[PDB]
Amino acid sequence: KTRRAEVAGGGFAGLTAAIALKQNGWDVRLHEKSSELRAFGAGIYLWHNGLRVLEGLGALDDVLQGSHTPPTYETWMHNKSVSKETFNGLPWRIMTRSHLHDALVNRARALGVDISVNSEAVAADPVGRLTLQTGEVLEADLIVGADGVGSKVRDSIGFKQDRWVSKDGLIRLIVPRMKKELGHGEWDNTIDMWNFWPRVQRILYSPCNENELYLGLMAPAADPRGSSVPIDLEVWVEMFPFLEPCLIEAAKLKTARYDKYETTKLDSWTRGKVALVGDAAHAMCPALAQGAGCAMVNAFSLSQDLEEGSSVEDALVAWETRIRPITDRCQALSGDYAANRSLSKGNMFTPAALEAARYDPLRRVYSWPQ
Amino acid sequence: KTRRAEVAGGGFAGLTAAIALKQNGWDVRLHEKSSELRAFGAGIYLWHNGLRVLEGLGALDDVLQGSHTPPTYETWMHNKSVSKETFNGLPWRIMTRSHLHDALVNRARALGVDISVNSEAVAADPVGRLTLQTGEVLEADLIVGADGVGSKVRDSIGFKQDRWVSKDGLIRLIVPRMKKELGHGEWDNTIDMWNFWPRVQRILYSPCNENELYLGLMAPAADPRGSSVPIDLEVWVEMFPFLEPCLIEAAKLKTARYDKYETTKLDSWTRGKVALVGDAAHAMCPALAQGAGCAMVNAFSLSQDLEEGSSVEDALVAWETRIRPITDRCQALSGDYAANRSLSKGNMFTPAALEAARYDPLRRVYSWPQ
Amino acid sequence: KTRRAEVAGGGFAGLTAAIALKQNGWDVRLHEKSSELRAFGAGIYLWHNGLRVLEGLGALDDVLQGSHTPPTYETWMHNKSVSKETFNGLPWRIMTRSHLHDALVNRARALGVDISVNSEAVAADPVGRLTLQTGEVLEADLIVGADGVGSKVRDSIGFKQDRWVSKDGLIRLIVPRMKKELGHGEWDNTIDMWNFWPRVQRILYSPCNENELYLGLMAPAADPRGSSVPIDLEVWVEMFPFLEPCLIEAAKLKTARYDKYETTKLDSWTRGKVALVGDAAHAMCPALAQGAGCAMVNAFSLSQDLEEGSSVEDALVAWETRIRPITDRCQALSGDYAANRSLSKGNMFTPAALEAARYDPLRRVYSWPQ
Amino acid sequence: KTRRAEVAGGGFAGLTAAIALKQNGWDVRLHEKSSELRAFGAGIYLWHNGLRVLEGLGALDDVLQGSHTPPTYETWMHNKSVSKETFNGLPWRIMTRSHLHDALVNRARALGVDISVNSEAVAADPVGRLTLQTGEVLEADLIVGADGVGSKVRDSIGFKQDRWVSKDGLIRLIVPRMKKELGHGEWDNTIDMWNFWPRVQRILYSPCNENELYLGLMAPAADPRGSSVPIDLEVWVEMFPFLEPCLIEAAKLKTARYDKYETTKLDSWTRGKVALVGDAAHAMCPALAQGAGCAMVNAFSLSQDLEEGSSVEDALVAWETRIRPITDRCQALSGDYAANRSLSKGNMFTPAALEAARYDPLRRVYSWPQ
Ligand SMILES: Cc1cc2nc3c(=O)[nH]c(=O)nc-3n(C[C@H](O)[C@H](O)[C@H](O)COP(=O)(O)OP(=O)(O)OC[C@H]3O[C@@H](n4cnc5c(N)ncnc54)[C@H](O)[C@@H]3O)c2cc1C
Ligand SMILES: Cc1cc2nc3c(=O)[nH]c(=O)nc-3n(C[C@H](O)[C@H](O)[C@H](O)COP(=O)(O)OP(=O)(O)OC[C@H]3O[C@@H](n4cnc5c(N)ncnc54)[C@H](O)[C@@H]3O)c2cc1C
Ligand SMILES: Cc1cc2nc3c(=O)[nH]c(=O)nc-3n(C[C@H](O)[C@H](O)[C@H](O)COP(=O)(O)OP(=O)(O)OC[C@H]3O[C@@H](n4cnc5c(N)ncnc54)[C@H](O)[C@@H]3O)c2cc1C
Ligand SMILES: Cc1cc2nc3c(=O)[nH]c(=O)nc-3n(C[C@H](O)[C@H](O)[C@H](O)COP(=O)(O)OP(=O)(O)OC[C@H]3O[C@@H](n4cnc5c(N)ncnc54)[C@H](O)[C@@H]3O)c2cc1C
Repeated sequence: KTRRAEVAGGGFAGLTAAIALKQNGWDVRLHEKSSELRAFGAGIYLWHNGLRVLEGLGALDDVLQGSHTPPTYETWMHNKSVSKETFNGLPWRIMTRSHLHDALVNRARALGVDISVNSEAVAADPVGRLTLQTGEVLEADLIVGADGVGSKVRDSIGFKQDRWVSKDGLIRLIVPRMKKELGHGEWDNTIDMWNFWPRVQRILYSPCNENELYLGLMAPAADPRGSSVPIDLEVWVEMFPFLEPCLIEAAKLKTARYDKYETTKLDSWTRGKVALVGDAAHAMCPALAQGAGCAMVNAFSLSQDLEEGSSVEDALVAWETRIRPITDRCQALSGDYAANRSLSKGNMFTPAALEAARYDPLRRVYSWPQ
Repeated sequence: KTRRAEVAGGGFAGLTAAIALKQNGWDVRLHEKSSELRAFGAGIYLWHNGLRVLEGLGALDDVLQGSHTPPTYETWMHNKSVSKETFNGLPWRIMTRSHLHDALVNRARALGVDISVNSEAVAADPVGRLTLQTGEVLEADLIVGADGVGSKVRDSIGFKQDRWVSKDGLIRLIVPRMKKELGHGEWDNTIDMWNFWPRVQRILYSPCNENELYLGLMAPAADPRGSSVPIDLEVWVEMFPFLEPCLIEAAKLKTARYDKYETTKLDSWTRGKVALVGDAAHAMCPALAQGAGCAMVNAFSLSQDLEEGSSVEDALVAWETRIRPITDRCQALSGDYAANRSLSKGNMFTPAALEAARYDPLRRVYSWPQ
Repeated sequence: KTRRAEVAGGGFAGLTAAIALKQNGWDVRLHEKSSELRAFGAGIYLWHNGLRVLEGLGALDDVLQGSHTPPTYETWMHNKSVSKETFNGLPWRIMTRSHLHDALVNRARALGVDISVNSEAVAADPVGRLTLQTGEVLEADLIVGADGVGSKVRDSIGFKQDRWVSKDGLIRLIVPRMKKELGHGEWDNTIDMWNFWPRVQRILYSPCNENELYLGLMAPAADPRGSSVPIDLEVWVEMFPFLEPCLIEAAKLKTARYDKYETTKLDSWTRGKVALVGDAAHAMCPALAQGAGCAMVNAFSLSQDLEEGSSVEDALVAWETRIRPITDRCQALSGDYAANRSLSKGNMFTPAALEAARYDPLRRVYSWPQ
Repeated sequence: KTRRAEVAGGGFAGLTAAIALKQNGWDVRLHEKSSELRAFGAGIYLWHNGLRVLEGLGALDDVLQGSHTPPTYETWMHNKSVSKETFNGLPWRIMTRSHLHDALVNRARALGVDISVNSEAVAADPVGRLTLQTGEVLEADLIVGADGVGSKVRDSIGFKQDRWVSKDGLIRLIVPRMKKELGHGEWDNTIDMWNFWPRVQRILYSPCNENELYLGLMAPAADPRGSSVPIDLEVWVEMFPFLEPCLIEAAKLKTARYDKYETTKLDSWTRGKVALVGDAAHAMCPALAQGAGCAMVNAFSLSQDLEEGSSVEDALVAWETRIRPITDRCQALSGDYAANRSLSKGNMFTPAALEAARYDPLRRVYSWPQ
């Protein structure tokens, strides 16, 4: 009859998969383990590739309204501007995580995607059986493992993998823009503010709209003050005095967390009727701001390959073969950028760095040449 | 049988119409009066609306490759920077006219649009008859008058109209970028360089790619030196000394022309099976850089309305009703900006000014909110 | 016995003469027509030449304390910075008129210069007789006519002369610095802010110290709004919006005057025992800011020539021959700068323009080479 | 009869002493150990205090002609401008060492100071006997020990002292300005270019005139590349790429030396008829650029105290009591600035830092208030 998909995970990968499948006439249920649908991480960047996914999902309008494209992506080293990049017109956007989340959830609900909260996938069978923590066993023609770095859809089946959790991380927050209080400057810009002296402290400054500012405060875990939550106001104001008004607001946040970086890589993304998408398959370093971009492109591309009249099993194999190398290359380059601190030099959004961003999943070609 | 369209005019409107119709399965012939297909005017700006038309035409890739999006659209008054605008991420692009022309011609030929040069439409009959200067009479289900401000498709039928040719104009040229020679600055920007003192002289500085620069040199016709062709090098270097390397190259051009501004407005754009598109119907002041944008949106939109299963006559009426107000408003605002010299103030690409640019003809909604 | 000098006028020329003579052992009385000692004109610039006079007068310490040397002398045309000049280290200073006045008066009193207020010289006899408006006739070995452009010491004797009072002028005021309120900029600079468009309005911005700002607001007399006192706040804020906080304070001043420019030139500066100094002899255009500088150098130089053991009559002739050409050249060049609006171009403090400033009256050589 | 002075040392202290004494009618001979009169160290800064000494010596004109006052004293940290200081008009000047040397030598010769080269003082007797390495014993009313950090006039007598030679130092050179090749910037400025990351390397950039640039390249002795002579071009270009044209010229200099810092401090500067001046008495860290300034003020002040009608012995005691505290304070503060790297912060030419510079030795008061 009507093809049935069960999607595990209510993040950006899972919502993208669910919407894309529902648009193509699948009956879709999405399962979120948490008690409510929420997106963590404060803010997020999307690029052309991700914006094209949103267009394909019919969720672009709600995203662009109330989000921001900075006039330029600027990099500082020790308070000296070292580069300003605009990517030869390649579209990009900054927004709060909740803003993107809301657009996707609203679109899924409008389409009639069934959503279950407090519903955790704990086992998946490649023949198309999904077991929830409740003991309910669902039969489906497709099972999507969009359940994050700790994917149980993945681990119940067994996928050869390398995972890494870093010792280091960052504190991500949303604070008021305080634009007037920042005084003279280019405060609508993205500004990646690097320092190695007198200490290793960095802030990625990311306006989301006229009201909200996304800050990432990065210091090594071995730095007891820089890695402290709620933030140690003094050590941040000392090295970023021009952001004092915003940092004062940041210091009020008792919910602040020092989140560590984490990566996953698998030899394969499929097993029978099961496809792994997003961080379940390819969590990467955030240097190129493509973790969700690739997750969304991959989820959308999955729906495309399922429209070819092949068996689900064959479509899934074809899907990975077609789409995975863009992600493998992006993940590898992101990890290398992170390790070499490449972004600190500025002008590092090269044609190769922008490969993932340049991909248009709708037409399946690369656009916005560099 | 197969629906037949005859298109008069090989400009951007005519090529857009021809491609769009051919993609929808029309048999299409395009007639260009001139001995060869060529686009005059040196350079051109397109925005989101026009870029979306190109996407819809399958001609976007060839356009983006080898064209330019400046990091910002900057305005100067008396050499003082008064604004820098990036339109909240709204896509835009600068290119040579030949670059856009070539992309459209190549796409039309790839699709099998028949093209006749030295073929001038001199009379059109609303019942679907087109007479060429050769005396050949063609029967068609649709006749597109894309034959410019002096449209004979229009005037052979008789459309109530207001036309205006200004006394004033400008000299448009392509010269080498000479980027190194320009020294320190932001020479990838669009820079609209206004002056009223010591004389009324203005240059719109518009990089097209890494090799080619589009310059518009604007001075009143009453100024014998500023309006002179080939350019009077001294009076331009005097007020724009920072562009001397480029102006020296400009002064070599014996083909330079002082072209006067011209507008057309009609009470109606249709008569039976005849539709008027582009400058034939709505030539406007270039302040908002939307003359071709609107022409292309209108031509593309025409093809859309012809896919509704209506008679051609009814589709044409529906087309104008649907699409004309965007153009009427843009034309009116452009004319008002020109007359009031509004752009000289900077920060004048307001939400209202950007209305046409914001329109997405593919989805028929407004995007890129301001 | 002790040589007796009577000095007419309590301006900078008269006070300089009185101090310089008293230091050399003259008995000196100074006569000021006005009811009190006061200096009008809001603020004033001095340069190396004038500062050296102050040193020679023992009045330099009180002047430098509480006055200002800007980091640079900056010129704007239509809000674009066209030059920044620092004169190769040549000393200069800005102060309120009252500040300079007070230093000179205090020094004169410390030395025992007799000062009479409400004492107007109405006739001077070259044999050494001075008649006051009171009818008192004083005998002296030297009479100094330091009584301004309308000198009665001069006109009672009869000196061939050319005088000119311009139709145009300016409004000079002292207002609070409002430095914080001016926001980002270089607000300790001298900034000469020229415009010809949209109207002829100019402000010379001249900080005097951390508290007081000297403004000169210049517009043609034919401009009813720009030349209005108290100032027409709107027309000044319109063209100088960045000075709004200071202009708001300026608009409160009910004492503001539109003062017209005035020049004097004489074929000779001496007659018997009478010497004319300052505006009585050589009032000039203020372009080079040397009116008082030359007056002070000339007054000081007069005292020098009187130490040569010559008759007073011979010393006076020698004095004019020695010192007058520096003033003649400065006056001529200042007038030419004013008429040609030369300062509007920036970088016009050339070696020739700075000749007067470069003169050291103490050592009688030119210093601070350019 | 005529008072006789013998001066040991042909540096700035010795020449200043010799000129000042000769002007007051002393018979003066100066003894320089080296085979010729020469000044080492590439370039030098003087301030108001030193410029006033030059005025008092009649050597100011030859110094100002062909030397430079930068528009501002600028400080960079990691290529970010952190301060621009102009010292509220306090006069200052940069020149090559040879330029200052030549002015002083020419003045000494014009006055008839006797100069002996290859003449080394090896012993001084407080009763007024000077023994040269030749075995010649000279009798004098005054012996000036201006013979540098290794003063034998000092050490032959025995003065309790603390001396320190640092392990660290710098490479001082004169190179062509290469102003055009430096491109856009403020290349007439003094720019103190600090870095601690990626390595400790600093350049003090000091224009001397339109032709000559004084560079100080500072790196720790423990850095084998940064401290290398002739300069290791690559490691300097890497951290100061904007100076590449000048550094290329610097790398040609086979005479370049890595000179270590050195200080001296004594409990007393006098013994009978012997006075110690300059580095013989008070060599200091160069942070405040006052080593020669203080030497010159002290030498000039010595001549002043010898005009009081006291015995030479009493005049010398009075001299030290009067003048030494300015030097003690300057030396102490300079050393503290050096150790704390205070100048790296910018805005450190405070009123206290500028105390020595503010002293006017001619009038014996402090001028140019801050
Ligand atoms: C610091 C940082 C900055 C980043 N910045 C960007 C950026 O700017 N742009 C960008 O594109 N990407 C960015 N990323 C990466 C991006 O956050 C992720 O790649 C993306 O959120 C992955 O989404 P997902 O849906 O695969 O997984 P997740 O977001 O982890 O979502 C899975 C959802 O899984 C639910 N769940 C888990 N287990 C189960 C289960 N067993 N059953 C049912 N539900 C389950 C999880 O609770 C959750 O609701 C960044 C990442 C980090 C760490
Ligand atoms: C100075 C200036 C700057 C501009 N800048 C921009 C800009 O930046 N961006 C933008 O979008 N627009 C811009 N425009 C407007 C843009 O140039 C026009 O709106 C656009 O080129 C109109 O195209 P069209 O096809 O309608 O007409 P045309 O370009 O005039 O083309 C019609 C073609 O008609 C052929 N022809 C004429 N008569 C016949 C006939 N009887 N039979 C067959 N063929 C015929 C003409 O020869 C020609 O080949 C600008 C205009 C001006 C004047
Ligand atoms: C707009 C403007 C800006 C200027 N800016 C500068 C500047 O920046 N730097 C600079 O150096 N110069 C400047 N000047 C010029 C400077 O103001 C004059 O040259 C200077 O004040 C002349 O001084 P004085 O003593 O000769 O005459 P005055 O200042 O006119 O003084 C004479 C004194 O004469 C008293 N008096 C008059 N008649 C008699 C009498 N019969 N008997 C007794 N007393 C009498 C007058 O009342 C008064 O008290 C400027 C001038 C103008 C107009
Ligand atoms: C890196 C550096 C930068 C500096 N920058 C500045 C600056 O910008 N401004 C400033 O004011 N100061 C500066 N100084 C300090 C300044 O260089 C010295 O304080 C000054 O040159 C000391 O001069 P002097 O005459 O006392 O001694 P010296 O310059 O050492 O001269 C004494 C002369 O002594 C001769 N001599 C030695 N022994 C005998 C003898 N026994 N008999 C006869 N002759 C003898 C020496 O050969 C020489 O000719 C700087 C110093 C250093 C190290």
